[PDB]
Amino acid sequence: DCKRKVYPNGSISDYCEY
Repeated sequence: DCKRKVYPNGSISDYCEY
């Protein structure tokens, strides 16, 4: 139950909060 966070730079972050 996680969702990749999209940044304004145009890249995605591979870190989800548990």
